[PDB]
Amino acid sequence: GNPNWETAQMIREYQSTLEFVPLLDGQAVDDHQITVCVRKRPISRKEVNRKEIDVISVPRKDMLIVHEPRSKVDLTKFLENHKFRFDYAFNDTCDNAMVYKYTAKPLVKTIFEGGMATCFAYGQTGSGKTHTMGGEFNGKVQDCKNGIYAMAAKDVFVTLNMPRYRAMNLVVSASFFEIYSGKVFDLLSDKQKLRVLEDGKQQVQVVGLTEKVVDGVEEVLKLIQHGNAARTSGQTSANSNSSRSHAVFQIVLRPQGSTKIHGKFSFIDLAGNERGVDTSSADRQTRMEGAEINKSLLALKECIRALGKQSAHLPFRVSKLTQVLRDSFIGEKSKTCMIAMISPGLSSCEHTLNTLRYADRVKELVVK
Amino acid sequence: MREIVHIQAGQCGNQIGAKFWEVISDEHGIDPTGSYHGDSDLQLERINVYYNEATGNKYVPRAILVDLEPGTMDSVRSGPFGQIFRPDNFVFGQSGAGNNWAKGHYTEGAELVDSVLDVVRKESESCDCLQGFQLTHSLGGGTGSGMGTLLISKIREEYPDRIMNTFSVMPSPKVSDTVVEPYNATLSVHQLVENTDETYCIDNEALYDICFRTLKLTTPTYGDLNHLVSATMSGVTTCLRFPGQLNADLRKLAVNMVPFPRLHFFMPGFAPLTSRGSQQYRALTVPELTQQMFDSKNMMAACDPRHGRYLTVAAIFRGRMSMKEVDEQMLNVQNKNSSYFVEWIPNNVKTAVCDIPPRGLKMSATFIGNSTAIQELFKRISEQFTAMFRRKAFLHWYTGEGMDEMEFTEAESNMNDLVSEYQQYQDAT
Amino acid sequence: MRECISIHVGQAGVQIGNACWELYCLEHGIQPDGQMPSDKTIGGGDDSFNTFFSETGAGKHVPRAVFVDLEPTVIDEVRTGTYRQLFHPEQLITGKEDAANNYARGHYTIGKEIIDLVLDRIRKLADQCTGLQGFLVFHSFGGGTGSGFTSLLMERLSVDYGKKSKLEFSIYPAPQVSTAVVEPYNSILTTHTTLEHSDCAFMVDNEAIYDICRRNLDIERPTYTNLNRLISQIVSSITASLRFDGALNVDLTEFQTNLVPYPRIHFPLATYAPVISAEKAYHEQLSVAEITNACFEPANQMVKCDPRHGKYMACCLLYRGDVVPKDVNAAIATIKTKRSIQFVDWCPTGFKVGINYQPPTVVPGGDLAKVQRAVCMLSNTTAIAEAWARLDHKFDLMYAKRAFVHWYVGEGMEEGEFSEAREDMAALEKDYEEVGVDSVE
Ligand SMILES: CC(=O)O[C@H]1C(=O)[C@@]2(C)[C@H]([C@H](OC(=O)c3ccccc3)[C@]3(O)C[C@H](OC(=O)[C@H](O)[C@@H](NC(=O)c4ccccc4)c4ccccc4)C(C)=C1C3(C)C)[C@]1(OC(C)=O)CO[C@@H]1C[C@@H]2O
Ligand SMILES: Nc1nc2c(ncn2[C@@H]2O[C@H](COP(=O)(O)OP(=O)(O)OP(=O)(O)O)[C@@H](O)[C@H]2O)c(=O)[nH]1
Ligand SMILES: Nc1nc2c(ncn2[C@@H]2O[C@H](COP(=O)(O)OP(=O)(O)O)[C@@H](O)[C@H]2O)c(=O)[nH]1
Ligand SMILES: [Mg+2]
Repeated sequence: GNPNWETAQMIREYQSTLEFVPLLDGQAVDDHQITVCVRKRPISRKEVNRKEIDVISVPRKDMLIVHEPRSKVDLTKFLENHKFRFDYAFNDTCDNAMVYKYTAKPLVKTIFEGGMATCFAYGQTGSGKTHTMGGEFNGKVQDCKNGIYAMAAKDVFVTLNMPRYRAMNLVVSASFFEIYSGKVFDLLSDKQKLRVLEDGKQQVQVVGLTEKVVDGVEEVLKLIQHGNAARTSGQTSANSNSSRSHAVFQIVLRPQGSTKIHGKFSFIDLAGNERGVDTSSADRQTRMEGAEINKSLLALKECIRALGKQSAHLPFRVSKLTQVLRDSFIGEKSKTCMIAMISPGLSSCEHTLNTLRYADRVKELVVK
Repeated sequence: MREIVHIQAGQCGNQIGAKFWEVISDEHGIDPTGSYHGDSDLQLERINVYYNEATGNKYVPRAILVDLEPGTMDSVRSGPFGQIFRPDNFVFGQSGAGNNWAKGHYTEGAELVDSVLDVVRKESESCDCLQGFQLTHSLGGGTGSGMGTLLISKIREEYPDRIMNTFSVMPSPKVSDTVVEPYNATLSVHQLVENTDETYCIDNEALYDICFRTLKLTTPTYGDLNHLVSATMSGVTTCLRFPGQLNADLRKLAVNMVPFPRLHFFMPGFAPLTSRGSQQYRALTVPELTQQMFDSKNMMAACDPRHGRYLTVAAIFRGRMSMKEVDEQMLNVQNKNSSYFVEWIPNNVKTAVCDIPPRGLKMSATFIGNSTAIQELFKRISEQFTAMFRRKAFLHWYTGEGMDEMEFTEAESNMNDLVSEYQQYQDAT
Repeated sequence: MRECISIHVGQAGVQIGNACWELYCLEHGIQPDGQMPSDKTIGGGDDSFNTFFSETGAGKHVPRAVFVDLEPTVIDEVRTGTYRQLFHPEQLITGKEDAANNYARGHYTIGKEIIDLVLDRIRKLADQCTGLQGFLVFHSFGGGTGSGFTSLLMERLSVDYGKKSKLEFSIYPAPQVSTAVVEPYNSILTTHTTLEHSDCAFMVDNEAIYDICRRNLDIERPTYTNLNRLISQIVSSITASLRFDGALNVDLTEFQTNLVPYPRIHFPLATYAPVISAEKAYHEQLSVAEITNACFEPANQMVKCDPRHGKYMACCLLYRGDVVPKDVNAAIATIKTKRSIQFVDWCPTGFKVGINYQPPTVVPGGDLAKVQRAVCMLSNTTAIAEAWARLDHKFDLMYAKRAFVHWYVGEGMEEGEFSEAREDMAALEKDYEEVGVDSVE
């Protein structure tokens, strides 16, 4: 009946070939100084009304396999076995609570042990970033109740109210960024370009950063309503909007008599060129800002692989997105997380593999 | 066609620039009054590049002159080619920098950059399409180090997609014509890592060496050091102006020649350089130019090239040649020097062959090479810097003009990261 | 009447087009100002054949050629040279900047917005012709416009024309000598559309023609003028049966049927018989058995590629001049006897002979001279797979270090495009390992 059933026919035959041992909630967590998160979203309602073939097989908790309709040199169709190893390979049956095992994360425990940690959010349009960080799983108004940014706000604020940690007299401060083409702005005042300098004691500080000592859990989530006030930064496209700059929403752990900070905690919105670059648009401003996003994203891929594969020429000043976050990587008791959203559809199989090999540069060999 | 704007900052800048527009003029056959009286019709096709037209058959260079603080004004005006520059371009002020960086970038630069950029925009929109912004400045000095890198902070800001080449004369390990000089190099390389696509590291010692070890000149004056720099300055844009057999823009070089966006500090060479009357005991051939280009005593950056691995090099050949002797001489050097290059790059050298020689010569060349041996030009300054800065030696002439101590540690952190990203690839693996 | 549309792209494509159209004007009699004063003496014959030449009513002749390079410096030699008034004055220049040797400026940035002039000019040129079409594309791998802009020109001409034959004549990067350091990046990204759209890709090389210009022609210093004439002699005897009167003509559709077994192994590695000097134009018989045996030794392949380390699949001997069809079969049963000239099991037929009998002419100004016969053998061997593994190795050695790549992804192209072009060339090299190996029972 269906015209494309045959490609999917071999897919239904491959799912009995190997042993399905998927990921269930409640398993042990090892050290994993650099984690790589890859989440598959479930099948939406538009896709089954469009004849959509699921091509994202998740056989393990550290392995993910993607098939592709190809042909031999005798016009004979077969399936390519793209074999990837992640840490952290997630199913489409995973709810956000199973992701809360691994993204409402134990790095907030590392924040309270005198160390610092960060987290990333990479993906394509229509892949789950609208349900994770910048707006969450809620519907017509994507407010922070159901996803990561709300639940991580409960891991930061509420956990230090335990008396072992409450006796340390620790407070909460927030600060929002806007990383443009070599520009580090502030979301409190849009016309405030802050210079990136460094003190003699080897701490890269954004010069003149304004913070607010705020608040409980219900109000700290409403800070993004001021954060997304400027609609950064001037979108002119079809599916409005998609942020060209990057947002760094830092939450800082400090005591009251301080002048002493340890436990910086930051969230990154890695939003870039998901749609192809409109070069038919003769607007010169589009290419001048659409180019510097990709070279900033190449900076973040290159910087982490020199952190895993350690060396002594650690690339930092290729852009300014790495330069601002220079201190949070090179901490001794520091760790790093990175999330990748995945789109299930066959029509977006080319945009899916680009997102997968972007999260591949930690050199994980498929032992199988 | 593709058009270039030439900017001249620092008193070293226009002194090279006054000799620069004399090499360009005689290469196109153009008199002091701008009247074209050339030999052939082949050198009118790209007058558009450097010389925009005027009313009756006269040609004017697009030369902004930021550096004419009035001690240099009535020598460049009262010079050989003071009747060729457009007199509105002579942009300057009073009370020049004083070999001070903060009096180039913060105090007198801020009250002059508006008068420069009002002429930069009036020379951009008189053009079909720009790509080139040549800035002839020098480190170490005043205007050429603070105000020369104030404009690059502004011109790259208003033009984020232009090839920005700055032919930057650098300090020396022995020739110290400035006592404050390790401050004006640290504070200016901090600007020229972020804001240029390519920048050519030229020293005076390796220009003093060639005029004695090779050209055998008795008294090399300052004109005869600029006559060697300018023979490279008209050697990068040769394929722009003249037809060839394998052309190379200012961008086919600066896409090939640069691996990573911070590793763009070049050392330029030139060949044939030799000393004669009209009786010289040699033969200008393609293997004759090759050995001299790669020779360690014909660089200009005054570092030893055999101390490090060349990342990649570009040999912009001119004159009438044969491409087999070009592609095979560039092969045998790479095989005899397998440790002297980087192993993990397929072919290091690229070739660029134009078809018009210089006026007197039969053939020429230009060795533009990106090497890890330029780690020595940045380690020496960073040792001279932290010797002066540890005592806080000369800082009250800079913090008394608006700076802070936390910009000095920012500038030495950036130069020390270049040495880290040069020592890595100098090592083997 | 059958015809071709010769679309040169890049500087390599236009520089070859200086000499391909220099050769055609001398065979037919056309001066560099369109006229034909040669056949006016006889008073008959339409020898300015409509394969390559549109004819206007004033006696002038106009070629079928269009070329785009995104740089004025190359075409301003054509617009001021000897062939100024010959071509139509729409030789598409319009590039405000060169590509700068990348595929991303290129397929995306400045190749777009100039392609709108290109496709409409082909439609204004293709609709003047009744009968056979074939796009003779001329470019090089490794360059910026020869790799990038051709890749945009193929996916926009495989839609507006469909199933028309496309013979594209690419200059391939040599394994030992490369005139750019980013040429291994461009010649792996251009395969992703050469493999799909262009049905037949003639690869030649610069190092393997350097040795031919030194050993046989005995020229110690060969410039690019003397290399492009040898490609021009090859391109003439590829499209010679569309013009001249032969005893076995081979149409451009007859290449596709014969040379190409599978839809993705179309890379056939042209040759020639250029042992003219012309001091050695004497001292030597140059019979049919002599010039056919020139393809035996791997010192006359046009690609730096050793055919003895691989099978053949199908060959296409295309002759010129005074060839008698009897002498050919003596020079073929000989070749099927020699045991290092190795075939596969699954092609027992082997060869195909196209005997045109118009002799190849001599361009005045060197460097060869009037031989009485020639051959342009076209044979897709298995040996071209080792010519690619010495180029995937240059790609993979600087892909682990993430070199040169911020000028590719910072111009609109995604960084995921590189591994999509690696998974073709890994799998396309895997195809040549299966086809050469026979099946046992
Ligand atoms: C009889 C003869 O052949 O004389 C040559 C000559 O003897 C030599 C030594 C010349 C001579 O150059 C020098 O002595 C020199 C002086 C100061 C700075 C640099 C060089 C020459 O003066 C320089 C002059 O150069 C040119 O004509 C070029 O076009 C050159 N022009 C200028 O630099 C120039 C000078 C004055 C006024 C206007 C232009 C050039 C080079 C690159 C780009 C543009 C122009 C040449 C070939 C010669 C003499 C005349 C002796 C050499 O230099 C050049 C630049 O060609 C020095 O080594 C080369 C080799 C030459 O053979
Ligand atoms: N045979 C021959 N090869 C050439 C010629 N010109 C360039 N090449 C070769 O082509 C490759 C370089 O590509 P070019 O065609 O010069 O580049 P392009 O297409 O103009 O692209 P960009 O300059 O990068 O925009 C090298 O391998 C050269 O050796 C020529 O006239 N004849
Ligand atoms: N090559 C060359 N170097 C110069 C010239 N004039 C000054 N210098 C060098 O430039 C540096 C001094 O800077 P200078 O340009 O005079 O100072 P400024 O006017 O403050 O920019 C020293 O390294 C000098 O050796 C010149 O005409 N040619
Ligand atoms: Mg070109």
